[PDB]
Amino acid sequence: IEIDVLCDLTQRQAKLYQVLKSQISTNYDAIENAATNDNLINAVMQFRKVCNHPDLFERADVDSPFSFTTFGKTTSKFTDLIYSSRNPIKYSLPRLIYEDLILPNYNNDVDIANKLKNVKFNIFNPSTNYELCLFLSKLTGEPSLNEFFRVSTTPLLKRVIERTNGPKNTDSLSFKTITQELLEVTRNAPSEGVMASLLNVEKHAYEREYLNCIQRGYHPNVSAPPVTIEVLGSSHVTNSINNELFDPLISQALSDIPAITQYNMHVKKGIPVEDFPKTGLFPEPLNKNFSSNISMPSMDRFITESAKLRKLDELLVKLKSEGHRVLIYFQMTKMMDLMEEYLTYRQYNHIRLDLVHDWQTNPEIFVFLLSTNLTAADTVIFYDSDWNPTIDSQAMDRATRQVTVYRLLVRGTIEERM
Amino acid sequence: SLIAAHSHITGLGLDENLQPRPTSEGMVGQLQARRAAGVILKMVQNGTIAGRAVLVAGPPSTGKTALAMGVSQSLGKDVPFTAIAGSEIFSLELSKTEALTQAFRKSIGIKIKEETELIEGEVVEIQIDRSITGGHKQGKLTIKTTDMETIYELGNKMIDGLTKEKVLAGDVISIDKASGKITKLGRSFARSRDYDAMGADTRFVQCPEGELQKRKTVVHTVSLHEIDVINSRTQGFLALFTGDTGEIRSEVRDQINTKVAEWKEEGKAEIVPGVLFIDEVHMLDIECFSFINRALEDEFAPIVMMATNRGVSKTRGTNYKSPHGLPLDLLDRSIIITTKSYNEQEIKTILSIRAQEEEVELSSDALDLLTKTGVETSLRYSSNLISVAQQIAMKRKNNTVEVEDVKRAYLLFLDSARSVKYVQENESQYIDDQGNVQISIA
Amino acid sequence: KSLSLIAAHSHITGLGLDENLQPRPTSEGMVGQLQARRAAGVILKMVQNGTIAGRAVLVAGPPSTGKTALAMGVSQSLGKDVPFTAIAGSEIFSLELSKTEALTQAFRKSIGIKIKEETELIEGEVVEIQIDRSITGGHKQGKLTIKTTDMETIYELGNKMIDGLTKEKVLAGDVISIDKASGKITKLGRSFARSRFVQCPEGELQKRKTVVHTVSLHEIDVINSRTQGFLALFTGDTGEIRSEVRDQINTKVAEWKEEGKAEIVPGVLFIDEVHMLDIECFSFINRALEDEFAPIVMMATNRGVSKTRGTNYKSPHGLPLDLLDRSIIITTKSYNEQEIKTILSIRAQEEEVELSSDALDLLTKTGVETSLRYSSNLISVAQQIAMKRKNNTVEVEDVKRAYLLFLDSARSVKYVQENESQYIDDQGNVQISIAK
Amino acid sequence: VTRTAAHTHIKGLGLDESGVAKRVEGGFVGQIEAREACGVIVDLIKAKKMSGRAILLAGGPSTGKTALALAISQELGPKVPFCPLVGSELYSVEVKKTETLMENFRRAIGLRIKETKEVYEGEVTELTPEDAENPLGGYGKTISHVIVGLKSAKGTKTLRLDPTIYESIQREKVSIGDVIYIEANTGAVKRVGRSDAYATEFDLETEEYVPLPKGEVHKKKEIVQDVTLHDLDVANARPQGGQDVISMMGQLLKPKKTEITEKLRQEVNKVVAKYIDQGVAELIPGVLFIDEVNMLDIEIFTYLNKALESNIAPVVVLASNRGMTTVRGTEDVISPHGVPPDLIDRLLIVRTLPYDKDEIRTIIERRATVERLQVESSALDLLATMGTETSLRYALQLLAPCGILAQTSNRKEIVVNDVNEAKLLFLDAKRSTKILETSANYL
Amino acid sequence: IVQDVTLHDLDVANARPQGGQDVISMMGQLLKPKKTEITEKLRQEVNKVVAKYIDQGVAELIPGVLFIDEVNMLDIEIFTYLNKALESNIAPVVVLASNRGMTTVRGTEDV
Amino acid sequence: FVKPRRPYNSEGMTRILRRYEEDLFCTF
Ligand SMILES: Nc1ncnc2c1ncn2[C@@H]1O[C@H](COP(=O)(O)OP(=O)(O)O)[C@@H](O)[C@H]1O
Ligand SMILES: Nc1ncnc2c1ncn2[C@@H]1O[C@H](COP(=O)(O)OP(=O)(O)O)[C@@H](O)[C@H]1O
Ligand SMILES: Nc1ncnc2c1ncn2[C@@H]1O[C@H](COP(=O)(O)OP(=O)(O)O)[C@@H](O)[C@H]1O
Repeated sequence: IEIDVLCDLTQRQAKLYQVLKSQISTNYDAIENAATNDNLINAVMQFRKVCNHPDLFERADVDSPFSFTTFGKTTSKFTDLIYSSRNPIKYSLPRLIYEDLILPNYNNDVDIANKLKNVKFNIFNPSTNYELCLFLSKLTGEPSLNEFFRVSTTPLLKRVIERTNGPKNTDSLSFKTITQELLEVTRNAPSEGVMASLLNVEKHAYEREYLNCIQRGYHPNVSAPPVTIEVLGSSHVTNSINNELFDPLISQALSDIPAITQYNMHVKKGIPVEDFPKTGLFPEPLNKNFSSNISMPSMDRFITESAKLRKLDELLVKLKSEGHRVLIYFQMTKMMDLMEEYLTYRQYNHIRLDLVHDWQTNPEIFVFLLSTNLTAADTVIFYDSDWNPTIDSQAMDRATRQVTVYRLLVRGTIEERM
Repeated sequence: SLIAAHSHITGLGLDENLQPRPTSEGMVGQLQARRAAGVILKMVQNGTIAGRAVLVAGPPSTGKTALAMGVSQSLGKDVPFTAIAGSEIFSLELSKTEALTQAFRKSIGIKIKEETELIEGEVVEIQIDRSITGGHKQGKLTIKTTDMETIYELGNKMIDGLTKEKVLAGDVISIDKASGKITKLGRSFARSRDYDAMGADTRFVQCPEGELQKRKTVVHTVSLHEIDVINSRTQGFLALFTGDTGEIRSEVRDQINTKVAEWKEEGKAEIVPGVLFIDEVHMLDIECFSFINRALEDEFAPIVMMATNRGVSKTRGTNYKSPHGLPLDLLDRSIIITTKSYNEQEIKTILSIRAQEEEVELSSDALDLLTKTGVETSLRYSSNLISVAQQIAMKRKNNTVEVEDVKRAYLLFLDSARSVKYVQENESQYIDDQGNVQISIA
Repeated sequence: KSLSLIAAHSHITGLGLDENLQPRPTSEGMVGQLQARRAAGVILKMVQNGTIAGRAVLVAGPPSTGKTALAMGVSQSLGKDVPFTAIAGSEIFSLELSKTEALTQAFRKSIGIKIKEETELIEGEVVEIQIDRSITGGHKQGKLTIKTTDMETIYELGNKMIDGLTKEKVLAGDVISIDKASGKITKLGRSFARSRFVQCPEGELQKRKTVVHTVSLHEIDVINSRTQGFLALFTGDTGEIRSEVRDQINTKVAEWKEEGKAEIVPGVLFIDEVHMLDIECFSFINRALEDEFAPIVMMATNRGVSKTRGTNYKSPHGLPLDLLDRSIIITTKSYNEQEIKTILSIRAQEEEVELSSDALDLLTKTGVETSLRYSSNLISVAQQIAMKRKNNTVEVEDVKRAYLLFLDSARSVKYVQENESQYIDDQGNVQISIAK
Repeated sequence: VTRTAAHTHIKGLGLDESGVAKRVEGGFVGQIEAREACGVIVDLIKAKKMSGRAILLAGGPSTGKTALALAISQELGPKVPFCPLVGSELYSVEVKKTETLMENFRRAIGLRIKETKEVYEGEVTELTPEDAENPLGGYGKTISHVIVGLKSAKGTKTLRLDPTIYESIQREKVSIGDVIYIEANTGAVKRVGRSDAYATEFDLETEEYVPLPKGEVHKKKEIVQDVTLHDLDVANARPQGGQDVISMMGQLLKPKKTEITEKLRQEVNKVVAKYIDQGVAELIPGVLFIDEVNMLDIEIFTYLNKALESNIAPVVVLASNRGMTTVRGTEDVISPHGVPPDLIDRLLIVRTLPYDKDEIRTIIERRATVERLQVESSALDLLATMGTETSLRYALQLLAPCGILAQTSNRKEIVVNDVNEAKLLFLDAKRSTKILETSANYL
Repeated sequence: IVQDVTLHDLDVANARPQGGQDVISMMGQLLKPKKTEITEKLRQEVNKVVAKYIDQGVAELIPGVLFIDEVNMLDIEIFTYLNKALESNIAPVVVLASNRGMTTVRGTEDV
Repeated sequence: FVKPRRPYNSEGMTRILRRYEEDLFCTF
């Protein structure tokens, strides 16, 4: 009763198989011949390591982008973890260009020209151009005539952040479009309304195609912070760069306040809600899985990445249902440790090579791990199958019930020719 | 719905031995092209091979797009059928190769297996804890059936779906755990004290019995382009609707291909290829043909079907004339289906089927005169005259089209050939190619 | 530093010239072309003197006769701290910049400003760090013991230096550099105590080092234009910088030169295949050379009496006569057998290929018959044929094998004209079938 | 079972240890001298010493040039970067074509870096922020520090954080009872999922439940990364991956190709050289393949003559099917293979010869057994005669309609009558052209 | 209340994101409203929800007239798209007017 | 044995209670 099981190579297994084939520069015939005969033994050791499980050649770990950073690292009742990520590329700037081009001093006219261009010759100034402001307020409906001067002299992101939907007067030239009228009705509207359902195509398409349980397929290769500009001998440059890189208004806008801090500010300090800094302006990700570029190792890919381990996982269910006692045979101890941790993940009753009579007396133990008298075994399994009859004969010798052997084989490798 | 040009074609009209019937599924005649299209249909249904180019060639008004819609209707649901014309590739924000790549990737369906859990019951208590500004939300939901009771924990999306279509402690809801859907089925408690700010007249449903939580396997088909657009940037799901997918990088596509092969290896997903149909394929540049010649050799390539009505004419982007308007490299890797002109009985059967589709009753002699004018002129003109003759007969208050109605319709509305004849005797009235026209009548 | 495999001009380290500007027969990787090398040496002394501005020099000749080699010799003879910009003619036809704006940016990348400044820094090996914190951490006190090979000191620290030492975690035995005025601390590495590795610093702890900067005028133009930051120098989105900020930068640079805070270091712009520009670009180049802040433009072309782009007439060198009237012309000449063999031997020495004498004669003969580049291409593909048979020296049979396997211009042309029905012609006609 | 598309019966060049090409090996039939030349090119790429070496594969249609390109790619292996490209792909509406060519040039270069990572990880036990003195002061944040307590197997660590890390922590939406993972290199936080130490069956958010992480909370681990130089250039041109505002908003803006400057590429080269000099990184040069190079115009060719002379350029393989044709972008220049003579002098040309009847017959044999089909001998002779009469590709594609027509008659074997029926149903270029010439109204 | 809208209004209302608190939406509200390529997917979902509520009796579809004047100015690519787009289920009637006689079609040299 | 439920912490947060007979809304 000899049964042979064939399983096709996986994608990662074929990848390191092709890497090992291309590494030794096309001498696969002698590799196969003197692998069948049993230096070159260290060459074929990697081949059987890849054919057993891909973690022996290279252990899978956390999948993250490459960090293109120079940060504060350790060379080895609390600890401080402070943000210190920088860029390896440095742009060096002399002090003279800063002090004579960007900073005001007594011998240059930065602030004078700034005032002349931005306040005095601004055409939205009500001190000189009141008629244009009155015309624009009849056009737009703004209750204040200084709104246009304020809008024309502030940056765009700040204008997005502190924008408040204040009331405007009816007697003006501004309108409500039918698109905006359709938008405003269905803001809080429930389901099963006709207008609400005609205006909610995207959410129905989201919930129909199950998009909150999909997995992320792409992550970037390199992640890199902005290029660090240094100026030797200037605290002003450092303060300006820290203000630009970590602007408190936009950083608060893209985050939120903790709830207990909101309680302490509203009640214990008497700050009204309208005086809170504006928060919660970051867009929501598609899923929970789409929020970061770091993927953790999972114990579902570990089974599938080896064809032998996947086929043995499928084969073990039937032997568990039929209630036998299975013997698994090996050639190395690294795969012994890997199968031990796999079995503890699956929580099967197993023992590892005073144990003999414990194996015969107790029928609760299911898998025995052995390395190349156990009369209580019913099924013996060759994982690293070798067709030397000297080892196979004694392995079946140490094994009243029906005895079935199983050999796990991989198509298109050294073992298939073996 | 409304009546279109190919509303009468539902299938290809073939037997179990891929043999065409003379009159089946709205298709009459064209036996060899229908048999070849059935072979292409079985080739798509097997799903074994990739990147085959099929060319459909013939004179105008022969049944090219009719064959394409027959293939699409016999292809069934959940298999993608992308139909584009030749002029949609030219875009101001996408290159021609990027547009063709997206058209290739829209025709490959990924069918994903998903394990979900369903919860239906009566709501007993809802507790919602929010922050002062209202950003952070958390809470608990107490749901019950006849036999069971379980206090759950809610997160932000659940409270957002609970506040929308408000449930009020006695409504019966159904929760889908993987799609995140809250569906209100009715109300069973019949609360006496109702502070009526609303005009709700909610249904009286029974309280459900049995298990509160039930597992269910679902399947849904997604396209390769949709996965690429979702994974390209932060808000790509919007760009699936606005078309703001500007030149997706190649690295995204390599990682998506590797992950799709990985999902096939675990049995989570499978690849369902389809048909890309390019109508009027002579309206493509030589660069598009050079891209298609090497895009047909990929693992993820659909079956490309092209339709052409053109002879030995000039290839666009070049200065030479080629057969079918296509260069010989593209014609080397394509198999050509040739479609032939019609007899008079096929024209009569076409007109009878198109009259039956429009729910318009025709007399015998009206059918013979429409057949005669569809033989002398083109078939599409005689098909267009039917609704006009029906409205003319409806003006006289009788529900049958006679010879007088179709004669009036022929007199009122002109052909192509009569228009050429009328223009050629009155060339002074119309503006010529040199810009000269006599407007004065004397 | 400066990772590089092997390039085609990797053997040229400069112009081989004496103190009287006379060319040696072989020096610094350059053989032959004595008059062209003398003219390029005069142009190099013209650049080094720096008293003249905006003069155009054209290098013209037959293909594969040492023109880009002459440009590389000039660029290597200039060395560092002098700007050398090399663009092709097709690099200015952009979608977000106009042609004259791209040419202006290329012109202004070739002029530098030299500024010398002194900054005081502290570098040494950390011996012991003591930091005391309170219950709430409001006030922190600390001491730092640091040393060199000549002195040791102890420093009382303030709060912000304590915060800058806690961030960027510094332990004992680390070599650090501290800038007091900016608060920037960089870990150079770890010292020689195994129990990256650098040596302990020597000399004074407190040192003043003078650093020489060289900033191009394009960089000051991008920085002074407030519409974009310095990140456009790396990302490449400047987007048609206005002229007015260029006048302010020019006036400020003249003021800094008069006051003595800076000096102008002019450089060289090299345009290769200059015949591929348009007539508008030539008209702009005609007037961009008459500015005080203009570099010396070296242009290379190989065409002769061809069509000027954007026009419908033909001109010498592909350039209009107004541009040729503003230029002095260096002419390169075709090579001899001895110069071809010397170039092949230098190239083979640079690729670490050992050649026999007879293989060198066969390569010289097939270089005279066909091309210099073809023999230089065969000289490195014959080494793999030699190493396939497990020998070191490349012999005649390997050269014959490489000549048989890889074709040149004339043999491929002959095979195309003798088998023209198997290829696709100008009319799009081909015959792919074998029979009939 | 498996899917095939015009390839995948080719597994390599099929050479010996001496470089001699066997006649029928590796899925290749014939083309012996071309296979030997491509093997020498493969050894030259493996030597890792030269830059900017260009070859051209010249031949007619259906002669085995793309097959040779994928054979070179399979001989070099998955470690060496291979960048396939059609000549129509260089024409982008976002950036100029010169930048697209240089982007592909940098994409054909590999780099293997051994990078160390500082990792804090564990299950969140406490989450307590401490408040600032004046929250509405304009300058400064609402909080000062946040105390996070992490526990793991044989360990418990208490962390005091700056606000910038805690913004990322709360952007990942952590809670008490969550297993998190903090990267100290960039400040990135990954929330793994709920801990299994509490109950599982009381949620509604399809979450995944992870055990307590092994080892200490603070770790240093080594990760081998495989990047290209284009990835470094793109990541530095449009910065993301920092917690500062400009990288924080770079993720939300719509991406766009820009013209990367030479200064950024020089600085990236300097950083990579400093990595290589410390024994951390290793350079893997690769191959760029440009199929249908006759679709390029004179500007991209003229830029190729400058981009080939760099000291970091890859090996670029070109392919053409042109006789003595005019180059695009010109009016009177006529050159071999549609490639201008200033570039041909820098190439090494490899000829690719047509086939014979026996080679066509055995190519049909391997394409039949790869597609899992069984053919009679007489049908094989008829298919070979068709392949000589019309085209090899037409005889190659007609196999699957023959298989469908054989399966529809409850049969496995392909016979002569199936090939004749597929002859009648499907046409080739010559028969369709003959119908076009003798036709009434432009058929 | 009876409210009358066209199908293009439904398309452009569904395409743009609704009232949201993210910086992208309010950032784009203050910028130039650039036209964008609305996909066939969105039009298909709009068509099926419109048909679903028409089958309930709530909605009614009113087809209309699209009038193009001087159709000789159209290129042959737009004519090819008209050939494709007249095959739709939801298409209106289209009226064209021309005054030319025998004239070359724009975009071609010999027709 | 039965695993303990996850700790619930709602400090400084409003509450909305919805029962059969009465709805509350606790505010600060
Ligand atoms: N065999 C057929 N069965 C059903 N309808 C047909 C058939 N042949 C033509 N028609 C009708 O004739 C019209 C022309 O079809 P079309 O595909 O446009 O022809 P062509 O391939 O020449 O462009 C279509 O509206 C179609 O409804
Ligand atoms: N005088 C010379 N000395 C050394 N090498 C030379 C000389 N002339 C040409 N070469 C070499 O010949 C090769 C091709 O010449 P190149 O300068 O590219 O031709 P062109 O003058 O057309 O640019 C280059 O690699 C170059 O190094
Ligand atoms: N020497 C060969 N051995 C086996 N199959 C070949 C050979 N040459 C070509 N083929 C097959 O012929 C088809 C056309 O070859 P391909 O190389 O793609 O075209 P071209 O020669 O024009 O580049 C391919 O599908 C390929 O599988």
